[PDB]
Amino acid sequence: GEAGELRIAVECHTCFDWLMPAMGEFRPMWPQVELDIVSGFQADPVGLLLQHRADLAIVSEAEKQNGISFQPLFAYEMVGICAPDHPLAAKNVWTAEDFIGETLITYPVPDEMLDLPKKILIPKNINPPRRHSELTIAIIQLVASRRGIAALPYWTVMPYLEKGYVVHRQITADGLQSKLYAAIRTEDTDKSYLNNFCQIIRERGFADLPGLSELE
Amino acid sequence: PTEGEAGELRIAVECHTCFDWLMPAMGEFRPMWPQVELDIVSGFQADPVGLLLQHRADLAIVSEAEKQNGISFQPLFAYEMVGICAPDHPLAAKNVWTAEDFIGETLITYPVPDEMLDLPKKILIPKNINPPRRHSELTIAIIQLVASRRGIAALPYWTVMPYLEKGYVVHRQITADGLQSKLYAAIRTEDTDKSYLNNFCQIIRERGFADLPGLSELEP
Repeated sequence: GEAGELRIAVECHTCFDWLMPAMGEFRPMWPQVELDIVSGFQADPVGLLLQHRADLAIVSEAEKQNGISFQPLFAYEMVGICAPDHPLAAKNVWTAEDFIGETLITYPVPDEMLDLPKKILIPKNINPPRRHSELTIAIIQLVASRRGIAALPYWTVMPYLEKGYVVHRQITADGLQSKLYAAIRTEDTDKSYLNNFCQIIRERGFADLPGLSELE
Repeated sequence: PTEGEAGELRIAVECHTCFDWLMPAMGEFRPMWPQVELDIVSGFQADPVGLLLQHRADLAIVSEAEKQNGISFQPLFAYEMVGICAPDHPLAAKNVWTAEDFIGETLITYPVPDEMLDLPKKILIPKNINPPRRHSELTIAIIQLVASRRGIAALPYWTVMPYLEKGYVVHRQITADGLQSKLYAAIRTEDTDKSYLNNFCQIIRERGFADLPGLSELEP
């Protein structure tokens, strides 16, 4: 691996759906860049960049920090999912208070990593009963079986609406939007391969995922 | 007037690849049995047969049909466990991988104990081979790590098949005799009369045999 390395730090589960084929396209284009995944810490991946433990990080915030540079990837809606005969299917928009009684199905990661609890529930002092799964396919089947509700990107939810497993609803009057960024060290802003990996993620996402919007 | 047949189908499963065929099997069963409450009982990282005895689950997906009292086994299907490496990797030169070929290499597996893994349990552990390990909850991440020469892995042939087409990995035979996984659906012996439990197993079989290549009938 003459060129060097691209150690990707990612703690976001849905990210893998577009990140894994992005790596698959990058690899033949840059065969001398050693690829790696630095995952499973359940903490902010920006720290790993500062610690030289990772070369690029997939992040939900472009929180200004010294020594690190942010590159916008894309934004998307976080939709609420319930079974078609669940009482919440009657509401077009789900308020924070609509989550009170319901079991929430999420990835086994802390609330700080989850957009819905962090941006909507925690500030409103709402902590609903939780159910966890490492797999999206298991989350959908649990939701469909009325074993709880979940918040997932619209693009992820899409194939399952067609199969009639779940219905999707707007989370909050303002909606719930996730913003995705690629973080690198400021000293690495000139590496073509790092910049080209981000353009691969963007071209692939915008062509494969519905409901994506440009990030300023 | 009746509404249909009521009941509970709490599925106990600790196997990761299983979810690929088990989740759409639930999706087909659901409209057929809308009165049967479905659930997934997982995470424990232990034998799901215990949960049946404890009335904590109604059906368990298992890799062995260990004759146990108060429990009945139903064969689902068998398949080959193939070794995967990057096309560049030195191991691509060998058609068959012996237990000794794993000695130096980093092994990429699901984050679970060796008891739940067919390759370590049936091949490595008995030969006293414990290679360096790398873990991932996701198959898609295992394949990308293997393709980037971060290690090697053992996965069902049916799971590996879409990735061979994309050129990410190459597949090789594990051992001269090969490595076969055997899948069973375990239920309580009292519940052998419940139609939906039996029908869920026939759904898993019809779906698997029509969607997964390289499956073989299991007996008895």
